[PDB]
Amino acid sequence: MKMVVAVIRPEKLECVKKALEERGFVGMTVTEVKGRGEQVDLLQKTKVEVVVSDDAVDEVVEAIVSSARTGKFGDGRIFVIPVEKSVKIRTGDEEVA
Amino acid sequence: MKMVVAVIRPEKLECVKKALEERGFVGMTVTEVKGRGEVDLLQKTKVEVVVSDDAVDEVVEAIVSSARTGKFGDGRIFVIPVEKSVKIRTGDEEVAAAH
Amino acid sequence: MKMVVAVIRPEKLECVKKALEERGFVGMTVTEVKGRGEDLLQKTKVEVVVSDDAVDEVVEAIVSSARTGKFGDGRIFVIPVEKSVKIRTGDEEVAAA
Ligand SMILES: Nc1ncnc2c1ncn2[C@@H]1O[C@H](COP(=O)(O)OP(=O)(O)OP(=O)(O)O)[C@@H](O)[C@H]1O
Ligand SMILES: Nc1ncnc2c1ncn2[C@@H]1O[C@H](COP(=O)(O)OP(=O)(O)OP(=O)(O)O)[C@@H](O)[C@H]1O
Ligand SMILES: Nc1ncnc2c1ncn2[C@@H]1O[C@H](COP(=O)(O)OP(=O)(O)OP(=O)(O)O)[C@@H](O)[C@H]1O
Repeated sequence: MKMVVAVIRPEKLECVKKALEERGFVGMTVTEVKGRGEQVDLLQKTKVEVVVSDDAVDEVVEAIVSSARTGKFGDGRIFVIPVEKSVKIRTGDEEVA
Repeated sequence: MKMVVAVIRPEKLECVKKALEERGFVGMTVTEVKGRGEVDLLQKTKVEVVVSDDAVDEVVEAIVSSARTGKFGDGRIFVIPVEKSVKIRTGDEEVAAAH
Repeated sequence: MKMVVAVIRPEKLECVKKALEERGFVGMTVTEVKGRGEDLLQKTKVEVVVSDDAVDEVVEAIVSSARTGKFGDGRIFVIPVEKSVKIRTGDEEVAAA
């Protein structure tokens, strides 16, 4: 399992949500953040976290890249982090790699 | 070490906080988030606790029991590896086994 | 690649920002959080994704600029990052082998 962490322009949230939903990726956690790159320096950004299985990573990344890009500086970054265990609170069932 | 990341109902924060504290897990970082899985995005609470490998199951069980309602939307817990843990005050760094 | 996650006192943000910028680490994501250690108080989360060899330099920069010597100075967590993608170009940064 992997956690796909994307930091995008706030106005692109709806595009990213739809591009994900269309491909069958309905689960997500969204956080309001601030940041800067090689560009008051800290500007408003949006963080989208999606936990998926290993094989779905490239599809999720391609969905975010296509829906979040503008071609201008400040489009954002996607970070892929390993997830060793995923637990459903309701049932107590644990998904392990 | 591992980072236990739990996304819970905002009203369950006090239960989770109290449950973790009882078991000796006092250190935690809390973030106000939004999410979906099944208005669109709904208000949720993210609780992050960095613990040693052997304490993971106990931390997960503490969160599961205190955050549960039996209804859909109870939340998820994600376990992430932590390679280095640094205490700012002393500069002391905690590193995982082997090498 | 690694993600350096620092949880600091909110008043130390400008120090940390400057200390990282001086060393060439301009890219960062900041989140307003709450927490406790050894009663949930306002804290600042700073995330910086860097290459493996730059980790120690980044950690030392944060430690020196964020410390006060008093309890509540915070923690730095180092998390592995398998892939880093630039949304604008679609270019992927991975560790060779
Ligand atoms: N190394 C990094 N670590 C953590 N967050 C980062 C990093 N680099 C960028 N970010 C985050 O992604 C957001 C967008 O950064 P972005 O790199 O796209 O800006 P940039 O200066 O215009 O460069 P470019 O589009 O050419 O890569 C930042 O505001 C910040 O929140
Ligand atoms: N795959 C995922 N990646 C990231 N965050 C997720 C994912 N799945 C769920 N979440 C987060 O967890 C919260 C709860 O998700 P969900 O709607 O599936 O309810 P649940 O309690 O996890 O599961 P269930 O519907 O089976 O009871 C969401 O609002 C979202 O913040
Ligand atoms: N184990 C942990 N897991 C997650 N976040 C933590 C953890 N420990 C501390 N934090 C975060 O770092 C912040 C600062 O904690 P800190 O450790 O500096 O306080 P303290 O424990 O009272 O003092 P000290 O570490 O010097 O004994 C907390 O408010 C919380 O947001």
